[PDB]
Amino acid sequence: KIEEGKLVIWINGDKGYNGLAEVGKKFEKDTGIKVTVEHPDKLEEKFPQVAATGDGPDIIFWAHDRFGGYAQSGLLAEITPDKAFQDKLYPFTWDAVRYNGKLIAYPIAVEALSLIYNKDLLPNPPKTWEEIPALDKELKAKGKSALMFNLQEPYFTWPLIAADGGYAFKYENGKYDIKDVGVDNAGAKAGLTFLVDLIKNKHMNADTDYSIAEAAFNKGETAMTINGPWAWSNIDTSKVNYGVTVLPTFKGQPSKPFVGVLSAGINAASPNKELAKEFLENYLLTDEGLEAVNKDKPLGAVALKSYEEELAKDPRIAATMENAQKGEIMPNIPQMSAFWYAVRTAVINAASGRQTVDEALKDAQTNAAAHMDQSRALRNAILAWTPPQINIMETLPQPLPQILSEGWLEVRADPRGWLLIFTSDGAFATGQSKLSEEFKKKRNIERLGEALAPWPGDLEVIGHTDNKPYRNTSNNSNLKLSEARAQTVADKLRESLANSKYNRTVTSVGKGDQEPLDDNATEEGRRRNRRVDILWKIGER
Repeated sequence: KIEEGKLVIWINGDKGYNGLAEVGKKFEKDTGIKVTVEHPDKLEEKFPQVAATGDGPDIIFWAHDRFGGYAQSGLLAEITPDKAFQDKLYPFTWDAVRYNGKLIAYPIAVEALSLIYNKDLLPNPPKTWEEIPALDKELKAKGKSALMFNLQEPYFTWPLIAADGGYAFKYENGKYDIKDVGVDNAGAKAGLTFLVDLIKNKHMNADTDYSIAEAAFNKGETAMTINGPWAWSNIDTSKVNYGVTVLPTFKGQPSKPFVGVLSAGINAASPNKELAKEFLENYLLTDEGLEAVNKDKPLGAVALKSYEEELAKDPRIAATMENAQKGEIMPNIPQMSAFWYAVRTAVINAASGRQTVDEALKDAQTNAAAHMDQSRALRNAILAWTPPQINIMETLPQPLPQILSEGWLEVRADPRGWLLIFTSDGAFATGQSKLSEEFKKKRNIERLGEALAPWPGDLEVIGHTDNKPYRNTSNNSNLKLSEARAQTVADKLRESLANSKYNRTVTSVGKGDQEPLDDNATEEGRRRNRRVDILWKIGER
C-alpha cells in the first residue's frame, strides 16, 4: 500500500538518482513533503507486478517504450500539463508518452544513435551514405577504412533502412496500426540494398558486430562508426580525437534512428497524484531540476527546450537531439518484438548472401505478421492437453467436487473461470499466517494443488479479513496478515504443483478489509469476510 502524504520515486540505477534526491529535498523544504528516491533492481519488471496490486511507487522513471504496456494495464494516471507547459518541451517528445490519445507520462531525456567520426582521419565527415564507397577506397590505401558498425542488430542498421521509406508500424492519429508494417516496401529495400552492396564491394564486413566495430574505431583503424551516448566514455578513455554528428542522408533523406525517451509516470493507484503532478511540473521539469539530475549523471539530450539549449553547447549533445528529431519514436507496443526479430533475420540473411534483399524483406513482412497473430493467441487463449472426442468451464474435474464436499472449501463461477473460496477460520489459528495443524494433517491445500495440476490455468491467491463494526478505515495489521496468509497458501500450491505439465503463474495478494463480501456489523457477516480466494483463470465465460 502506498503511503499518503509523501512520494516514493523509482528510477533506474544508472541514472542520477542522487540529483533526483536533491530535487526532492528542495520539494520538502518548500512544501514539507518528503521525497524518497529508490533504485530497485529490475524495477521495470517489478512495477507492473506491484502496481496491478495497488502498491508500488508514486512516480516511476523509465524509457518510454515500456509505459505502453503499463498504460494498457491501467497502471498509469493520465497527466494534465496545460498548453503553456507542453510548449516548454519539444513537440515530438509528447508523442512518446501518448497511449490511446491520453498523455500518460512526462518526457525527461532523449536518446538516439549518431555518426561518430575520427577527426584526425576525417575533419569533415560525409553528409551522405552514397559518398562512403569512394571515401573507403581512399582510406583503404592508407591502411584504414571508412565505416564499421554493428551489422548484427537491426537497431543499428534500421536508420538507413528507414531513411527512404521503411517503417515499423504506421503511426497515424496517435496510434500504431499493427496491420500496416513497412518492412516490405521499396524504401526499406533501397536502404537494405545499399547496405548489402557496401558488403559485396568490401566496404564493410557482414560479420561485423558491436564489439568488433567498437574495437576498430576506438583503436583508430576506421574513420566512422554508428553508436549511442552509452559508448562515449569508452571513446573518451581511448582518447581518439572524435566527434559526433548527424547521420548521413540516403537518397537525400535523413537516416531515421529509433528514439528512446526517458519518461516519468504517475502510478494510477497513487493517493498523492496532486503532489506528484506538482513535483514533476514545478520542480523536476525545470532548468534547476534537470541540471541537478544531470550533474549526478548526464541525461544526454533533454526534452525541455531551455535546458537543452544549454547542454547543446556540447556538439555531441546537439547531434543526439538532431538525429532524434529526424528519427522515429520507438513504438511502445508489444508487437515490436515481432518487428525486431523479423528485421534481424532479414538483415543477416541479405548481408550473408543467403537471400536477396527482396526475398529477405518479403519474408520479414510475412514472418512478422504470423508472429503477431501467434503472440495474440497465447494472450487470449489456452493451448492445453485436451481430452479427445468434459468441459471444465462448466464441470469441475475430479477430484475437485470431492474436495469441495469436505466442509472447508467453496466455489463459484467467475467471469475469468472459477473462484475458489475457503474461510480462514480453521485454515489458520487466530492471528496466525501459518496453515493450521488440521489443514496440514488433511493435506487440504496440497491436495487442492494436486487436483489442479492436470489442467491449465493460472492461479491468483487473495487474502481477506473481516473488519470491526462501523469503521470506515482499513487496519494495516489486517492487511499484512492477509498478505502473509495469501503468500503461505500460494507457496503451498506452487510446491504441490511441481509435477504439473504446466508451469502456471501463481500470484499472492493481501486485500485486508478492503473488499468485504458481507456486512462487518454482525459476526455472521465478519465470518464470511475472513477468507482466502483462489482465482482459477481457465478462460473468459
